[PDB]
Amino acid sequence: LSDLEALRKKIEEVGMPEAVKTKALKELDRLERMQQGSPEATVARTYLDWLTEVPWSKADPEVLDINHTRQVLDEDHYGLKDVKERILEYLAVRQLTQGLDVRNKAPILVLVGPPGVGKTSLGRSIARSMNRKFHRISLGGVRDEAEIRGHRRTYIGAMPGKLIHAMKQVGVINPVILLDEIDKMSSDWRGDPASAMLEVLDPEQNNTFTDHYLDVPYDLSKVFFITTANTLQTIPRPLLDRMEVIEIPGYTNMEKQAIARQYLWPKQVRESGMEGRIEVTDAAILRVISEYTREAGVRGLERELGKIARKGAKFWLEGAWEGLRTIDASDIPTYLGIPRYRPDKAETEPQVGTAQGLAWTPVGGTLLTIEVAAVPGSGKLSLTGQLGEVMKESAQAALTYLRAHTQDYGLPEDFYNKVDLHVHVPDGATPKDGPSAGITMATAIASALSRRPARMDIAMTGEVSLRGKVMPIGGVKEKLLAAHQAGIHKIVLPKDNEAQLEELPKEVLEGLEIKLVEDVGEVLEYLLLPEP
Amino acid sequence: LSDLEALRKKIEEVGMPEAVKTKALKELDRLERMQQGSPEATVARTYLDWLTEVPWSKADPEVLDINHTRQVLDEDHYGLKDVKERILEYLAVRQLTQGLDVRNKAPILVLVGPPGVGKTSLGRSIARSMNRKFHRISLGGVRDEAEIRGHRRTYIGAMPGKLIHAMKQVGVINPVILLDEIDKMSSDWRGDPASAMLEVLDPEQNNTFTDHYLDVPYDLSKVFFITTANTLQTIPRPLLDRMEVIEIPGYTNMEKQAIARQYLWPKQVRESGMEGRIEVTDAAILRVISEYTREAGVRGLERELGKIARKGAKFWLEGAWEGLRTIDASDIPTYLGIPRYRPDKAETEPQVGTAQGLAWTPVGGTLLTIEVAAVPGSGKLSLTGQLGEVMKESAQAALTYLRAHTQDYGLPEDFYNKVDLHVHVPDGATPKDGPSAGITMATAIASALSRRPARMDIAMTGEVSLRGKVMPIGGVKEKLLAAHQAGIHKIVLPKDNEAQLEELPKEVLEGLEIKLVEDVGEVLEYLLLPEP
Ligand SMILES: Nc1ncnc2c1ncn2[C@@H]1O[C@H](COP(=O)(O)OP(=O)(O)O)[C@@H](O)[C@H]1O
Repeated sequence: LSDLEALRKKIEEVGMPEAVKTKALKELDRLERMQQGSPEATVARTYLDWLTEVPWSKADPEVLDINHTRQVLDEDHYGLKDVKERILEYLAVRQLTQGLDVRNKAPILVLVGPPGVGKTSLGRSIARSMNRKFHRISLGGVRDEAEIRGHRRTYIGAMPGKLIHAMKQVGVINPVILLDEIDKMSSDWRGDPASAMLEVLDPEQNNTFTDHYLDVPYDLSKVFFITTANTLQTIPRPLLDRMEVIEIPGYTNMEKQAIARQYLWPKQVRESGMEGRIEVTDAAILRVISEYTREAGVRGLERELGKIARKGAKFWLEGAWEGLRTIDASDIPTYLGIPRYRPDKAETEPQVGTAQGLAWTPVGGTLLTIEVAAVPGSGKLSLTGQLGEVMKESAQAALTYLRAHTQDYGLPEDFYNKVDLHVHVPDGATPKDGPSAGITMATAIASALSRRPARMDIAMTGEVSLRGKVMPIGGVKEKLLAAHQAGIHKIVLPKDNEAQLEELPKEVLEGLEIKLVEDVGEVLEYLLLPEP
Repeated sequence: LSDLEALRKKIEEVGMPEAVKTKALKELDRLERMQQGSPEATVARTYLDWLTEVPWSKADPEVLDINHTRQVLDEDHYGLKDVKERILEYLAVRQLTQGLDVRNKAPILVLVGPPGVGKTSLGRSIARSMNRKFHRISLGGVRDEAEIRGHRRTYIGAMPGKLIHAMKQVGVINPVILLDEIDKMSSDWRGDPASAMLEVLDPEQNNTFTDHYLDVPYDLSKVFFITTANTLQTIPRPLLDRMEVIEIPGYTNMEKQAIARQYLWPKQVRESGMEGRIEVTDAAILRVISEYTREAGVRGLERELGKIARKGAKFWLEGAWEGLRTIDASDIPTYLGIPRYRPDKAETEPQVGTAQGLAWTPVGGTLLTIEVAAVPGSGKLSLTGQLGEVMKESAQAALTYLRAHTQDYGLPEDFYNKVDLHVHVPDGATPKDGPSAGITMATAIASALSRRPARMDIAMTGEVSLRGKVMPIGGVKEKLLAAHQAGIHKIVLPKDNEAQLEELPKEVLEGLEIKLVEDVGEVLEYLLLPEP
């Protein structure tokens, strides 16, 4: 058949390394036989063709100016203005490398947070600065060690791997390969998939990687590696090491507006066809964020502005009555549709014994509207919502703290023998480890016992102390972003976290009011309209 | 067939016993047809890889010296002088035996200690001592009995256990193999992999060690073993015999400075790419240690010093401003984050109703900030923290002591019928079982009932009696080190442990000022000094 001759002519001209030349000889030996009566060799032909187009002795060196590299990364989907410094930190590390040559010998980089952020655009900016050919292969669709490796040409089911797929359509021997959804691979075949992942991620062992489908070494040392994380608590332990975690949660109103004005909306109208006949203002984006998408990231905003751009394209195609289409938070029902959420979510007829608190999930922050039913009984505790045991410990701690004050809060003679508690949480299984809303449901119980109207729009995070203290907590930036996105402008935090606030985005501080407390007494006094 | 030729020679020059030569020749016939002719060809090739690439009859020169190893322990590490002596004991015992004498009933080392306290480093120092190759193999994350061994050698697609590949890595029969994290071995399969590790970790049976993948009982008699274990409680009893425990608790603050100055700081400086143009004062080292790390050892220190090196890569890369830049304690947050830990615990401003306990949690030493409350009720004790009932017993013992000693603490003569005690313990459970914090709870309850603040700068440990007589407690060194790593240098100890003040090195008693007590009266005299 002409296939053998074509493959021989494709192999015999490309300059190839000796071991890979011998592997090409092996594959050419396989394809000696018929390629039409047995399709088990056609996939070998596809693998060879992907291997033929692998670049060799041709690479794009990075720009040696770290300052110019930062200048190029300044267009990485706007980043966060506080996460880019660690990226360019690793880049500067890559400017005084070990042995004065291109090699990692260290954790490379990672993006942790909600999937809606611009994970791919930042890697594209990295490639643009470094001049290498960007490419990505998603590992979320890979659940077995058979799509980064293969299945040797001796039985049916030898589909090509994703590694050579990235190696195929690339012009540089050292590309940047992005691996999204790294926290969903389980054990299905050939043991733990993370073992091969850590074998690849090694800067010295990647060159010594022999797949299930390959029998010779393959050059991967200089190839830059990059991954993306969604939930840090699900990634396998052999993947938590040799990995510099860069916390990149969602964006504020101002960050999202800048992304839309610089990266999102022009690209969306690129995807929708024509340009110069639509316009999106800051007020429209703010209203959409505050009324249509409360999640974290811009992918939902990507879809929304894509819908708006497609609509405007249809309006222009059906008749150009206006030079450009503008949205000013008044004609948005035609552009997008009926609103789904409620602006100012705290404006839900504030009841007597309910409080609101932050609970930053890795997919997006939420407000915990925990209600406490202080029915007059003889002392009971009904804890619903599937809440963790630490949440119950925090609840009992709040109970005894409220016990510590008899008549200060206008409480009755007793409630341990007179009040039955039925505490409900919108989702008790809080992904945030430890007590995330202990002070919140403490305030809820106090309101249910004092029986006075409570303040809304103040979302909280932290825990209580039996003598009236609050301890500092980690991940305050993510919860502050959750409050900013969820229409919350007042946040109560412990004093001890304030020293950590000098490394936060200025837009978060501008958009939020922070009133610090040291004791549960203050946070209880400032959340009920009357002190008693 | 070139592959068949290569496999045939690989059989030839490698010297296996004729019992294995029989298997080699019995697998020779399985390669009488090409790869696609039968999948048995691929599994035969894989088995030949697992057999004739694993070394046979090859041994590195064993070193049999015993003060040279003292130098090596001093060359690489700053010096333990407690663990080092016991390693000398084991090595000397191995030296006087292990010739032609079948006396190998000796236990295999287990280096029980928190993560990053000098175990793998100690392992590689030991390996260099006898000129043996080191291959860490982390067993953490293994729950399958057949992950240690192989599987059926009847189909292609399966790999042997960790041992076969791990010793395939080395080219000699006798490398040091540091088994790791043996405590997290769970049984999520048929039986417990504890026996699958006992068959290899005992010299009398692993000399004929058998795995599923291989059909020959391999000889592991000559292979040194050494096992890391963050926990001793969860080590299986079948794997607890023939075990000698070499405790390695955490380091000390001045030892931390010394290890940073001697090896850690130069290590990370050459790691980043810097070669002697950065100066770091000891004050900056201590600031890093006591403000940015609370883990026992150097792992956190390794990360922080890597951060220092990378920010130095910043501030020397863009120009050689200075020949030797000096970092004091003032500019350490210019290179790092905000100080996330306090300098010293003396600034705690003693709180009314809390006591500072001591324990050795197998992830690293830590305080037990046990807190309690005094609500006016009818008299009832409530444990909170999901600890054992033994802590409730200790609390009741302390309550009885106060009842018998009410004249000494100003309480009303009858409080057992008026106060309800909520003993909130922060952690879920403590490893150092029993009333290992009995005097801590005595202090906490005494402070709560009397409303007298307790000094939150003195870390303590010791049991109590129902009449009140503190008792000896095991692991006094553990409690002292846990107190030291909390920035605490004043410790209350039971006077019956006065014998446990000389066996400890002077490398631990630097700033710790032990104030021994024999009765609860003295330990409550040290703390409940203020009376507002
Ligand atoms: N004397 C020492 N004390 C503490 N750490 C040391 C010492 N010497 C070297 N180290 C470093 O500590 C690191 C941690 O190793 P080790 O604690 O032995 O293993 P693990 O981190 O698994 O407990 C090693 O990489 C080593 O470079």
